[PDB]
Amino acid sequence: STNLVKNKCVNFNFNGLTGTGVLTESNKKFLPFQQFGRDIADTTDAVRD
Amino acid sequence: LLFNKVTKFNGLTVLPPLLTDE
Repeated sequence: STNLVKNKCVNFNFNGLTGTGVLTESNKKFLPFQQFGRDIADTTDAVRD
Repeated sequence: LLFNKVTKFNGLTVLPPLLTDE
């Protein structure tokens, strides 16, 4: 594995969860048992390392 | 109020209008 960068759009493959985008700051309160979140547009909106 | 009463990256592209909203 390797680290991640912000404001530079890249591809992310978290254990089979694949996607492309910028990895920017999360600023919303989440439940402790979350693995990943979604937005209104049915898209993977949040990711946890 | 017309603008306010009226209330995205999945391969589609909402091309901005040639004539700007302004």
